[PDB]
Amino acid sequence: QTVTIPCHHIRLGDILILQGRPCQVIRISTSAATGQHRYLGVDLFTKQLHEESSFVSNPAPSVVVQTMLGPVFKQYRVLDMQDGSIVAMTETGDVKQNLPVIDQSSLWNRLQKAFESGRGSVRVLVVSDHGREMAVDMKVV
Amino acid sequence: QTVTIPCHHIRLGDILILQGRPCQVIRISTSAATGQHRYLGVDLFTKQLHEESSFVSNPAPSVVVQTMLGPVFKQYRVLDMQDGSIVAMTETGDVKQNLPVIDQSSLWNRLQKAFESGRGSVRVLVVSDHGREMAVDMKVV
Repeated sequence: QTVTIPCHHIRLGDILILQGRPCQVIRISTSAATGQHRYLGVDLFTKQLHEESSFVSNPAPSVVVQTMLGPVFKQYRVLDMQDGSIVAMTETGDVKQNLPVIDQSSLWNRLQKAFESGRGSVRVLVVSDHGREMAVDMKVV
Repeated sequence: QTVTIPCHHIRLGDILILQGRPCQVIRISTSAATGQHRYLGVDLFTKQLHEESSFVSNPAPSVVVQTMLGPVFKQYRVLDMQDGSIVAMTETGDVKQNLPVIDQSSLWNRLQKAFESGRGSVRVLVVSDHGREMAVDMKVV
């Protein structure tokens, strides 16, 4: 699923959906012709570049808002860490045996450190792309 | 009105509604007991300090989201600049004769510069607090 995000709350490094793909934003610019913002990002799965311009709405008199979509992150428990992948479990107990972890900002190493010190407290934040799931960040609850 | 904003899109300097008041955020911290985020901000009207903790929702299995509220900014045309206040007009033609401009980050000076160079293109972004309106930023359309 997705969440609508106002453009004045989007910064470099944020994750957005661009051309239907989850991407990390690496450049923000503004269209001289239309006033729309343009986002250039890196596909989290394929590492290809995508760009998309913002959506401009007028939901009421004197209200103009520009938005983009962001992904709804899922939060899974970590049961085991095997070989660059993890065994994760959903809140309802559904077991996911070989969930991949993104190579971005040393997440594997951070996750390992927090797991060996407090297993039951670690969570991974997961994005989905048309079936495929990947852990892209972590939390301690 | 208000907009729901995910906490991972809130940074220092953003405007949020805290204790029912529009405030500029000056400190973000995390509660050790609950995992909620706490926002300390400055009331745009009274300049008093307010704090509020985030709202934690679970709208679906394995989805946990923390949000805060932000204001819905209105966009008015600028017709005249008089003495620290402006004559503004809404999109429907409603005239506002003495709209105040916030003393923050030299907005008065920036607004003046853009007005004298391209009057018809300048807009002010306006927040409301229980009837009272104030211009808190500007745009060139």
